[PDB]
Order: sequence, then C-alpha cells, then structure tokens
Amino acid sequence: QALSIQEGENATMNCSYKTSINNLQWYRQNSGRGLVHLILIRSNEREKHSGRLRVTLDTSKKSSSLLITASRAADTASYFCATYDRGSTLGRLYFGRGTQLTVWPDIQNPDPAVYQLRDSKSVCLFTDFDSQTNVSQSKDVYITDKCVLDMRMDFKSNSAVAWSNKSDACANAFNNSIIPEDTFFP
Amino acid sequence: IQRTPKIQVYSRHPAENGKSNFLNCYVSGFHPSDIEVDLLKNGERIEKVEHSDLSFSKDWSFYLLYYTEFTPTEKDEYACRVNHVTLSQPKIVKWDRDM
Amino acid sequence: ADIYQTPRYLVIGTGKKITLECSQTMGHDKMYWYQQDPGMELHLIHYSYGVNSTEKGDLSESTVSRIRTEHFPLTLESARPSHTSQYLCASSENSGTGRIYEQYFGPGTRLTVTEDLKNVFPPEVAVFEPSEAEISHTQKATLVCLATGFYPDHVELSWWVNGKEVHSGVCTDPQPLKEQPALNDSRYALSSRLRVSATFWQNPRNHFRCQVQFYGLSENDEWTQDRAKPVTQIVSAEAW
Amino acid sequence: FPLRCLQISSFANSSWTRTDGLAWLGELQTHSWSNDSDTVRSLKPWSQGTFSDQQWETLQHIFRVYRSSFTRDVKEFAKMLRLSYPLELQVSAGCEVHPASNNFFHVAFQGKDILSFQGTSWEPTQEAPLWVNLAIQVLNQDKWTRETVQWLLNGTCPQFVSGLLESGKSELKKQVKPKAWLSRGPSPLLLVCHVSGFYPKPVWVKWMRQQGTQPGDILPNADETWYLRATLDVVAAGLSCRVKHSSLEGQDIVLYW
Ligand SMILES: CCCCCCCCCCCCCCCCCCCCCCCCCC(=O)N[C@@H](CO[C@H]1O[C@H](CO)[C@H](O)[C@H](O)[C@H]1O)[C@H](O)[C@H](O)CCCCCCCCCCCCCC
Repeated sequence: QALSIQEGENATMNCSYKTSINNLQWYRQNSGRGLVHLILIRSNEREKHSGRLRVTLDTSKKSSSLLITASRAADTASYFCATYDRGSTLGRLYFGRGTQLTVWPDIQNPDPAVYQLRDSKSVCLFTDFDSQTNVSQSKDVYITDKCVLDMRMDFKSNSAVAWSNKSDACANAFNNSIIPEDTFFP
Repeated sequence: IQRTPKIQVYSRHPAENGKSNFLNCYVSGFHPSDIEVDLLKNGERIEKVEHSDLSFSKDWSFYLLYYTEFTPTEKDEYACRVNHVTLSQPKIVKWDRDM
Repeated sequence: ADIYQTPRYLVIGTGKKITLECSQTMGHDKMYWYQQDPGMELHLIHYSYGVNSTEKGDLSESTVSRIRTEHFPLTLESARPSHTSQYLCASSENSGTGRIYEQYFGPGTRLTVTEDLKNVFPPEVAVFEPSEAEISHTQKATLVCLATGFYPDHVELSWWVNGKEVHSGVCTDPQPLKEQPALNDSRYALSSRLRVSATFWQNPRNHFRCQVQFYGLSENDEWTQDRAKPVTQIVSAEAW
Repeated sequence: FPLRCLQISSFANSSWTRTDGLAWLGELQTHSWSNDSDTVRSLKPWSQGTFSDQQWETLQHIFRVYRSSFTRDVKEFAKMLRLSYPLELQVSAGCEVHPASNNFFHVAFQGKDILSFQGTSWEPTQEAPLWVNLAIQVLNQDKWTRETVQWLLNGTCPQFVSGLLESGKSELKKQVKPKAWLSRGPSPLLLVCHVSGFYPKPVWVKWMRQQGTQPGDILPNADETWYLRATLDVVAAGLSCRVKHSSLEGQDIVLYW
C-alpha cells in the first residue's frame, strides 16, 4: 503493498516479472468497478509517456515502474501490472497482486480536534489533522480509519470517527493512535 | 498412421563365432514416430540395447538405428522385432549372417 | 464501449446455483473471466476465442458458454464460502481492428456466499448532528452518518441536501468495518461525513439525508424468520 | 554440407508432450536436443563452430523459449481450430552456403507438409487443410517472431554453418577404409558382398566378370560409418566383388569367390 501520498506529490510504483514478455501494461481499479488499462510498453521500449503518468521498462532487470506526477485524489485506486507473452492473439495476460494507492489532501492549515455529537433520532469526531496522521482500530470499541474524500471537491479535510453505546468520553477515544500533541479537546 | 517401417539387420563386422561384434537393426520409412524395437537372442529380448537419436528424411518419414554388442555362435539365433501401429502383429526379421 | 455485468452485487446461500451475466457490444471474439480477492491477484478461470470456444484457465467449479459473440455467461454449479470474491469479465480487440494486447473489463460482480441466509441484515442508519464545539472552534459543521449491523458488506452510501445529492465535503470510509473481526460472518459498519458551513447547519430549514443502498436477498429467496426479509432496499437517516 | 535442424514434437494429448531435435551438417550429426535437457547438446568438439560462448548461449536461450512457446501455441491452436489429439509436428530448418546461401523452414503435420517460412511471413504448402490457412493469419500477427526466423535463416545460419565448415574441416574430410567380406545368401545360390566401416558415405560396389549387380541401401553403423550389401543372383567361379571408395587411394578392394 500500500502507498499513501499527498495531493501534488509524485507517485512511483514497482513491478517485476520472470519470463519473456512481448509487452507490459499497467491497470488501475476502483471500489465496485473493473480494471482500466492505463498504459502499454513493448519489450523493445524503455520509456513511454501519456498525460501525467510515465512507464519505464528494464528488460535486463525484468522490472517496470509507474510514475504519476502531480498526484490527485482522482488517482486513488488499486494499480496492477500485467505482462503479455505473445505477439499474437494466443498470448496470456498475467496480472500481479496490485498495490493500493491513496492520495490524501494537502492540509496546509492543520487543526486537530476531537468533537462529540449526540444521535438525533454518542459519536466522537477526530478531524482537521494533517494527512500524515494515522488512526488505528480500537480494542468492543469502534474506531474507523482516516476516510477517503470523493472527487465529484470544495470542502477538504481528514476525519476519523469513534462511537460506543456506552456513556463511559472523546478525550480518550483516539489516544489509541498517534494523534497530534496539541490536539484540541473541547 | 500411414507408413509401415522397413527393417534391415546386419553386423558391424563380419560374423565370427565367439568373437565380439555389434548387431544392428535399422528401421526406416515409418510414421508416426511411435515404434517398438527389440533385439532378440533365441526369441528372448536383449537388455542393454542402444539406439540413435530419432530422425527423419526429406519425406518426413522416420528412421532409427538399434544396436547392441553380441558374440555370435553357431547355435544362437538373433533377430529384430518391430512393433508399429501400421502392423497387426510385431514383425520379426532374422539376422542372416550369410545374407 | 462497452461491456456489462449483472448483478453488481449478490449474496447467496451455500450450495446454490449461480449464473453471472456478461455482455459486450464491441464485437470482440476474445473474452475472459477472472476470479479476484479484493485488491488481490487476478486469476483467469475461463476464456474464449469466439462462438463455441469455452476454455478452462489456470484456475474452480464453474462453467461458461459462448453461443453468441455478445454473451459470455458464467455458471457456478454449487456455491461454497470459498466462492466469496469478485468476478470480473473482460474482452480484447480483434486483430485488424485495434491493439489486441489490452483487455477491457466490466464493472464486475461482488459475490458473497454465506453459510446461512439468516446472517443477512439490512443496515441501520443514524445521523449525528455537528458538534457545537466545532461550530465556534472552526466555524464549520460536520455531520456524521453511521450505517451499522449490515451483512453482506454490499453497500452504497450518499448524502442528500434539500433533495440534491452532494459530493464536495463528503468523506466516506473506503471499506465497511467488521463488527467483530472474530466471527466468520460478522456484520459490518460504515461511516460517512458531510461537512458544511456552521451557518448552513444552524439553518433549521435545510434538510440533510444520509442514504444507504443495500444489496441482499431478492423476492426469489426463501425466508421464514420473524423479521422483515433483508431484501435489497434503501435505508436512510436524516436531520434538519 | 547443408545444415539440417530437425524437430520432432509429439502431442499424445493436452497433458503429454515431447519435443526432440538434432542437427545435421551434411551426413554428420553435430547436435542433439533432448526434451529431458534444458540445453542443446554438442556432439563434436567443433560443434560450436566459430560462435563465441556468449553468442552460443544467446542461441541457447532462443531455443528454450522457442520450445516452451512452440508447444503451448500448438495446444492453443488445438483448442481454437480445433484439432484432435494426438498431434505430431515436424520442423525442418537450416541452410547451406555457396561461393549466395539458401535457407528453408518447413513444418509437417501428421507427416505432411503444411507450411514453410517464405520471405518475411508464413505461407501454406500446396497440400494443407483449410485450418492451416487460418492458423497462418494468427502466426503472421507475431511480427517479432517473424523477424527472428528471418534473421536466423538469412543471417545466423549461414554464419554458423561457415564456422562449422572450418572448425571441423579435418573430420569432414576424414577418410575411413571399409572392410569387406563375402557370404552365401538364401538360394533364389546368391552371392553377397558386404562392405562396412567406410566414411565418408559415397561408395561404389559391383560384382566383376561388370555385372548386373543389385546394390542394397547404405545403412548406418553406430560409430558413424556405413554398411552396404551387394547381391548377385547366379547359377551355381571367377566372380569377383569390387569396392571403390575415397579412402581407397586407387587401391580398390577385390574379393574373389
Ligand atoms: C537455423 C539456425 C541454426 C543455428 C545453429 C543451430 C545449432 C543447434 C541446432 C539444434 C538442433 C535442434 C533444433 C530444433 C529444431 C529447429 C528449431 C529452429 C526454429 C527456431 C525458431 C525460433 C523462433 C523465435 C520466435 C519464438 O520463439 N516465438 C514464440 C515466442 O514468441 C513470443 O516471445 C517473443 C520474445 O520472447 C516475442 O515477444 C514474440 O512476439 C512472442 O510471440 C512464439 O510462440 C512463436 O509462435 C514460436 C513458436 C512456433 C514457431 C514456429 C511455428 C510453426 C507452425 C506451427 C503450426 C502449428 C499448427 C497446429 C498444430
């Protein structure tokens, strides 16, 4: 695997095969969708460009790298490398494991705080921390990990919620993870 | 299956009783490649029998050489037994020293 | 384009006969079926060169048919929990038309096979009002939606402000959480969040709604439990 | 002294397959290719010709990938076409140099020519099933393989053959004297002249008063010499057998009955 970067940063992913290949291609997948072909490089080529991504092929070391410049939330997905071992339709496409890439918001003015809220018709909210902060799963306690924003925008911020039907304090819910020292507590 | 095997038996050197020699069986002109070849001594198959690398001619038909060292004598009789899809019975060709 | 698959989601009982649909209107003679574990390695289980071509791949108990170019249906004779995964359908361009190397995929089918359909529960949906301490501390207001106790984890969540679905300010968990990581067929929880201006929330007129599309049983499924048949449905919670 | 590279691929079914090969320079076998071996085996000290080790290994790698790829492609044609097992394919490829060298690449299915490499692509031979005509369209997509074959026949082969001609020039011009002996065959009394152990292959054998002799086939021996039999059907004295061979520096072998 997993790779986490910030919007605007460049992302590089590694891939390696074993046998002889006619060409190598990279795919990306998103939750609830199928694979989408990104770019194809032949065995007699060393580098290929398209939009913001660039693929490099080292037939000697038998590996390839996928570079994504100016990482953007839209880039968040699973990336797969697949090799094709024929110059005809008798070829076999071989897929690798695939690494999860997540592009987090670049938060210039971070302001970590833990707010509580009642259930209209009992929830703690840890938000406004920078993208390099990781939340950890709790012990019958419920803690979610940093959420992913959706492309389709205006409001951009990190948040992780904790909840419990027990009346037994948000000021101690996220202590399980590595939260900012100056984290605000109302 | 279309081409039956030709079978020829002969010695490396002139037949001399009690004198070491090589017995040869050359099987050619057959197809497909699958074939069973035994060198017989008095009707019983010979063991450590060698053969060349399977090969074929311009007409795609296969040929092969089976051979083994033997010591001929007045009594003992040697022959080549070939089994191939192109034949209902395994064909046996006797080694006729005076032939 | 393109290629189509139904159903997107499916939960079925152990040992039932399943038929996954795949169609393609690109005229591709060559098609493929894949079995995938979420984010994991893809396994070719079937492929086809064209009409009447039905070949087994390097991988399970299933068959395919190719009576027509357009259709390449997959059938699961029986269903074991081992058949819990994603099923992707793909195709490749004909020689002379375009590059033959890439494969075009469908949306895929997310299949869950459970030991007992009594484990299928619709989500409970709750919306939590923005904290007061946040409204004066950041001049903003974040609503939190909680979808809990559902199974399978076949869910689609969205926010609706005054009749319109909103995206900006929305931050949803990538994957549903396991209620109890222990239990094999544990239930799941998913949280989302909609942030807006601290003045937009105070507005008693503005209506907010968290919608959770759930995928479960169909009318075709049998049910004899003393509770509402956990069929496909939308469960919502809201606030003003 | 043309170079003949032979291939024998046997497909009993979809699960059992063997490919074996060997190389002939003229009448001599220079290489053996066992399906039980990763590499092609050199039979002679000069089998590598003039090619360097790095060169020879390059060719070595090409045969590995080719053996593996060839057999899988056959299986896929079997499915696609689709053909019944068992299948048996034979490849004959190589060249021979001249003071303009010529090259060839023929493949036989079930012992019959189906296609050969002609120019820059694959073509069907006159006697070829319609399916072969289809298998060609697929093969001709593989542009790279199409160039490799073109380069192997027109470039690699003529060079490797020139390397062999000089590296093993002495063993190619080597001379081996045959020993001969007479025998009485089965009566039609037919006289038999045996001539074994001669190299190279070319030979002359006739019964002398020249007579109406019936020469048999030139059979091989295990050590790469040849055997021959000349029989004459006569009524049961002054008859002789004459043997003319290059190893015999004008000294024809003569055996009287
Ligand atoms: C002639 C040169 C002699 C040099 C000196 C030799 C000395 C040693 C002699 C050894 C004696 C035994 C020799 C064995 C018999 C002779 C074999 C010689 C033929 C060598 C052919 C080499 C072809 C190289 C191309 C190849 O392997 N293709 C591979 C892989 O290619 C893939 O990978 C490549 C990179 O690795 C590229 O990416 C390519 O695009 C992709 O498709 C591809 O799979 C090709 O199909 C080659 C296999 C079939 C080729 C012949 C087809 C004949 C027709 C068959 C018809 C079947 C019909 C249904 C029953």
